[PDB]
Amino acid sequence: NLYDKKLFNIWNQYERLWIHDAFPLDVSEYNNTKDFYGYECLFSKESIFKILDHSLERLGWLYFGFFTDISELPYQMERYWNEYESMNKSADQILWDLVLRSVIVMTIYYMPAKSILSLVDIDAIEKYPLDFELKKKYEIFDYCLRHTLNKVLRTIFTLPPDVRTLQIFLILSNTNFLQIYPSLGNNILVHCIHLAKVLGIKDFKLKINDSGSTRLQKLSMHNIWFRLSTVDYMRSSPNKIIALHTDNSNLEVLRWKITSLDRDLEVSEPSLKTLKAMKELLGLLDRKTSVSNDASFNTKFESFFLKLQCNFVMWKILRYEFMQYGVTNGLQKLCCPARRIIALVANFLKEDYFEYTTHPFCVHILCVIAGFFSFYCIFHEADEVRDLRNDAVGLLKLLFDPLRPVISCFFSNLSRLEELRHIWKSLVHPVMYVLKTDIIKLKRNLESSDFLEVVREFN
Amino acid sequence: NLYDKKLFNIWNQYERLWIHDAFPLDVSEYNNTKDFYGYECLFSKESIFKILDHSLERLGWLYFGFFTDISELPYQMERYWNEYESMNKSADQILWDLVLRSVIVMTIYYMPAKSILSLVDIDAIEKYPLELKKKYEIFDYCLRHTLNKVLRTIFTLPPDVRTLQIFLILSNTNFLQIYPSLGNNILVHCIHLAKVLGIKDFKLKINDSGSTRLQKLSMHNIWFRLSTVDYMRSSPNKIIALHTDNSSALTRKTLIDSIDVYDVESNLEVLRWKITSLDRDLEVSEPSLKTLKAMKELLGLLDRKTSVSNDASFNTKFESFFLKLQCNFVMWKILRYEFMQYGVTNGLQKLCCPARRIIALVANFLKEDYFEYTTHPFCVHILCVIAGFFSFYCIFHEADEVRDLRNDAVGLLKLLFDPLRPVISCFFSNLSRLEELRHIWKSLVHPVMYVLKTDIIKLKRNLESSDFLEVVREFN
Amino acid sequence: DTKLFLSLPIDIRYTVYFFLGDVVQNVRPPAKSDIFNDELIAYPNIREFNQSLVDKYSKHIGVYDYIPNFIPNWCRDFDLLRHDIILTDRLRVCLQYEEQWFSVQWIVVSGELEIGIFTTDEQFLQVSYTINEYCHLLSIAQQDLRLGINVSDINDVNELCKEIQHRWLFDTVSYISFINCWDLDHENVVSIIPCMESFNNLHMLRIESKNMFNNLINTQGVRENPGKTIVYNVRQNIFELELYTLRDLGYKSVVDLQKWEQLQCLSLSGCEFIDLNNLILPQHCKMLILKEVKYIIWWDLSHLLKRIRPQWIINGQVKKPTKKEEEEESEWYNLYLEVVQTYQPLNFIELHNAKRVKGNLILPARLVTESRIKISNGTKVDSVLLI
Amino acid sequence: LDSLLKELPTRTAHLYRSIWHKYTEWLKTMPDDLKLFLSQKYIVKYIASHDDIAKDPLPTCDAMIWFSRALDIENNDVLVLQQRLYGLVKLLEF
Amino acid sequence: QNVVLVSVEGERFVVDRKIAERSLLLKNYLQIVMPVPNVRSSVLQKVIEWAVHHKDSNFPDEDDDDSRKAAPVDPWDREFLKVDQEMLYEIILAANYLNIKPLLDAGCKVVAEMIRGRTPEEIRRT
Repeated sequence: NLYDKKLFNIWNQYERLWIHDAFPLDVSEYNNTKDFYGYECLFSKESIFKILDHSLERLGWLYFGFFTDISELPYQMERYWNEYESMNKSADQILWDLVLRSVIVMTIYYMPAKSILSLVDIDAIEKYPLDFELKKKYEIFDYCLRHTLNKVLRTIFTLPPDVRTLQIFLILSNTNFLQIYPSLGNNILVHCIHLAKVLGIKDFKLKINDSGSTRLQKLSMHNIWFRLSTVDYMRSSPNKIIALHTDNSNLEVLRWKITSLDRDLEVSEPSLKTLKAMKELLGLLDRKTSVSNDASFNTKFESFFLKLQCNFVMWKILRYEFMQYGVTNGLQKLCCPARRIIALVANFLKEDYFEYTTHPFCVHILCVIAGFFSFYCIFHEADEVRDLRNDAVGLLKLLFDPLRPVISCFFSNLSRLEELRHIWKSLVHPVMYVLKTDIIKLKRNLESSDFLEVVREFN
Repeated sequence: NLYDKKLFNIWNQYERLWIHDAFPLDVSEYNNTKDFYGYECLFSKESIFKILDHSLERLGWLYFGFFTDISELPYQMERYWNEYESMNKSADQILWDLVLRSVIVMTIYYMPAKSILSLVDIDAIEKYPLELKKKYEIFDYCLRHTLNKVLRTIFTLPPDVRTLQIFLILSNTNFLQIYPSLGNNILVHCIHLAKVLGIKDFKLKINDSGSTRLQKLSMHNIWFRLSTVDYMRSSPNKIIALHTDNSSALTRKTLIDSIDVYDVESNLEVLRWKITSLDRDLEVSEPSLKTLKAMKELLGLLDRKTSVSNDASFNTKFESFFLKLQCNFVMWKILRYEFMQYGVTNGLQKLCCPARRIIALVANFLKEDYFEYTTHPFCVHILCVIAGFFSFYCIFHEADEVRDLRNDAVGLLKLLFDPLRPVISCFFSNLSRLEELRHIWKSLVHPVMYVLKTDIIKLKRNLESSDFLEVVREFN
Repeated sequence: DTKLFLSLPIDIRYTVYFFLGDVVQNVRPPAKSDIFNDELIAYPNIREFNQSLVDKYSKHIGVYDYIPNFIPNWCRDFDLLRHDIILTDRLRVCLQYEEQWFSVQWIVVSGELEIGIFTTDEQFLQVSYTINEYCHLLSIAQQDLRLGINVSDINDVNELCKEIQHRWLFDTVSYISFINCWDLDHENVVSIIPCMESFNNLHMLRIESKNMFNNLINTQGVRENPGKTIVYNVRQNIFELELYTLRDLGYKSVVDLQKWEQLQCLSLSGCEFIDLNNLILPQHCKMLILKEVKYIIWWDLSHLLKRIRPQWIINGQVKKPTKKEEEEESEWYNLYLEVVQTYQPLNFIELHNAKRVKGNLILPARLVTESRIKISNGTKVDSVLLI
Repeated sequence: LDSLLKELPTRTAHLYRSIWHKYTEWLKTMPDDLKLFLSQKYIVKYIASHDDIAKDPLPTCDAMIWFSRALDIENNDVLVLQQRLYGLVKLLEF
Repeated sequence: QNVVLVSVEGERFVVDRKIAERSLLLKNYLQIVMPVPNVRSSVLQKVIEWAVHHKDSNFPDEDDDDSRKAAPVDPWDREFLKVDQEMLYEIILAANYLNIKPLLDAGCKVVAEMIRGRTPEEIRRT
């Protein structure tokens, strides 16, 4: 059982190295590669306005949280259209252009296939490369993304420091983007971090006799800075070492708090009163969570994501407990959080909100859950955990096109790990010795033992 | 005297705001901008080989400090020429392309006019947009082309060490004082790459082969040049930094990955970083007096170690020149601090002597036909601050010594410098403004110091017969 | 004269007072060796001898009281040394650079607090002044200061200082000294160990006896006495360190201080034997200061001296130029790295005259070319070589 | 010998010599040569007169011991004397 | 070899070159005539008188404080400096200007003797 605690720590590091897991070199292949945005090009401005309507209906959350005013956005949109029409420059206009493009791209990532397929032009499909479903949708999404990225890479360095770049990155983080083009994303993250510390956005310390505009400015600054620290913890592999989550110690605050509990879980001093206080505090925050009442799509979405974060972090905390200090009944008390998560994703399937399921955070979550569940399913027996893990993996294979390489890689190495069950099924065990070798293989990839090595070579 | 101390504090802030004193905002303008580099474009193969020969002759300093072997460079050069001819890709080839291009541009900035003008082709002048002005315009065109190429291939790339070299190879130019915000941003990216690769592992270990030693040596030189620039280029436009990760050479009394010094190596990159750290401890951290005594003793010792370098070739004179320049500059800053704050006697004359040494040096390097070596931006920063303070205390007090030294500095600087036209022009105009301020004060919370209070307030808000006094204020 | 002397700059006055280290009183007690000699110097002097100070301050003065007329001398000395503008600039300036000259700490007598300014060797008193007088002469602040424990200042007086800097005031003090009370007992430790919580300006300590050191510091003598030893949070907050006055530090001793972490400077004086091969240290501490002692035993460096060839040796210095001889070049670097790894957590070594070191000096050239290795003329060694 | 005299702190040693002086004078009060000086009888007579020293007799007795072993005295003598002296400090400290 | 020196009054005194290279400010300024601002004639005369009395002499260091406070007040110097206070202070300031330390140390030694061999009545005036 002490062996269990140690090998649970080993599984922690192995999951760490899990989570520490084409686009061209010279930005010149995409020098003249087609838009989607022109009058004759791909999408018909009015369809775009409809897209914006759908975005503002369901998903105000992100950009409502950031900006000050949002009629601003259709306003700027129509202004650019008029200006585009008049043209048949400056910094502001180009930023706003990129802003609306990224907004649209987010909307694309959270649209149904058939709809957009009805929107897109036809001879423009003949103009462009095909893939002809969701695969077509994701190929056109990828083309739009790469085009936007071409546009933004050039235009990032050559500019004064303005807030809106940050907005771009944040609008684009809610996608497959960072887990498919990681190093790119990390560098732009570093630049955005520099812009963050530039502007003194830690002056959201709200002061006296400030105007409502000023309150909204400081609120935007607050939400942005804290979302930035959120991502900067969640996306902090050894590829990046510069950070802002060290500078810490409205429910944006709440999400950052939850991230800080996860941080304190991972890196710092594990005590027991610490965990007791954290878990009470998180129940308190669940109270504060359920205070939100169902009244509209964005609200269901937000409360879903918050409850998801809360149960995920509770699952991590209670895991930490049962690995390090071995309290009893914790396996079942850990399985219950998973069931809550799964009731939530069930709600968001049954309500025809499967597109909302496609957030990468959910997939990271299911990844780690299925990971630990497979671990303790092969090392120990509990039909509950087995059943849940089977649900998770059948779900993830049958439902997810977007993150095709990662899930498939995970699935393939996961299927490899089922053969490792047979090994352990066929005591400093050779299986834990194999896992020592495996963590060593990964850490060095960063920069009947005969038969055991035989099956290793086979896989 | 207390008034002197206070206005000297004002001069501290005013020199910061002195030094806190086109590019298209869109790369696609250079989407189709031709080259200088094809066989027929501007610069023949042979001209380029000649450029590299002159570079290794005169200015080995930089890239000698960085790389391991340098016959590597002509080797890769000729290989790239062969591959270009065969093509009429990869990462290595494009990196090496950028490397040689930047090397060249540095060499252009440190070439004599007549030579390059003899090398360059002719009808390509008709192809392209069009003394020193021709040299600097063609240099600027080459620079902007290289910058387009390298921005693209910077972002879209894995993390490799050689990118860093590019920036360092290019920092020794007008670049950072002509394209500041750009430079600061790319500097942030290079800092990230530095901390990525663990180049703090120049901690030389046991039973390492010579290749490993040379790798760690290159890392070491890189790190210290990087810390040098990162302190030297640290306006409030930038707040992220790396000059904290090293540590002062001072051996303080009042006080891990934070690297210390004297424990590593002796290559004079270390010496430059030491000197910069002394300047740093002067500026930001606790100013004491025993501190200054120890610093001054240490700096005299290091001036000895500087002049130990003996004349045997151009690069050696260049390095020893820059080191003695830095040493006397820092001595001047220290002695300024002393004579400004606590009024120790004879420090003014012992301060004037360093300026005379500096000016004898630059006189030697003009008279020897080495004016190109003078063009390093640090020298110009130095003369800027010197002329600033000398004008300050020349208008507030009278000493024909000071008048002579300041007149020498400013006549020199005006008569000799086109390159950094924006910076020097801003400085010259505001300097003539301060000369009109001399006329004012010559014709006690004085209205003149009150006007300078107004000026610092104007600047601080630019971050994000009092009737006649305001009249002349509006006039200037 | 006075104002002529005060129309002058600071370096002049500094060197002058450096020659006048601390002799402000018109008298002086002896060392210990001069005690048993019955020769008393001379102090025949007379009145202006108030019975307000001889009775009060006797806890640090009445120890002696056995010579020609000394206390009236002392009394009028304390009287007249309240107006020496000489002394006021002495302190403004000595404070300006460094008060290695005057040791200046808190005191309480009659339940009345004052600030006393003493010698350094054992802090024989010279005078004292009130806080309000002191910072009317100067600027008031939490001006960091010193403190030490005597049989005069042990527990309740000490706890009186504690409760005063709680109730009336705030703990404006850093540095702690153990000058007497070598027993680890008679209430000094009992008082102070619960009292280092409001005590957060400091990094600095001073120690006296091998008994107190071995039974408090040298962490091999492990026990479970919680109030008898420190709380380890202060063991973090001790970047500096000082110690004196013992005979046999490391002769077959247990010299190791890994618990004494976040240390950054060591000072040692006034001893009679030492060996560095027993010595073990944390990281973070390279500043080593060492004062007049008897013969030192350097590191061994014997095997490494056997590794050497005269292939290269010149003038006490060495180098391989031959890149072709990686055999010799790698050997050179192996040698150099072994050398520094012996001294690994050290970069600065100061010696006053200790009269001898026995242990085959071979050092690096990077540091002796500078003034890192800073020996006085304790020039009784010959086995010198540099890298 | 002299090294043993050197072994001590400094304030304490100055105190010790001052007390040597004091006791020599209080013995000069009487007509009356080192154990007669440092005599249990004469010492307790001193202390009976010097109740002030009975308030801090710890270094008093320790110094008397230190002198009873300073010069050539049989070590058994000074330690049985020390047993008597610990009896005395127990008697008087309460 | 020899060098001229201008007392700021304007007086063109003369020294042997190397005997003046005893000094350090000179040893740097050269590396024949030199100015000497804010110095007077008898000042520099007595200065060079000491400098010539002390040419082949040995001096410990500018860091050995123990050898420094080891305080043999030289008797020739001791009688040689039996003068008033203002000329004295000017000598001292000149020594500070010239980086010639042992003379400055001796001056401070003597001034310390002045303010050590004192009287309370000097304070009773205060």
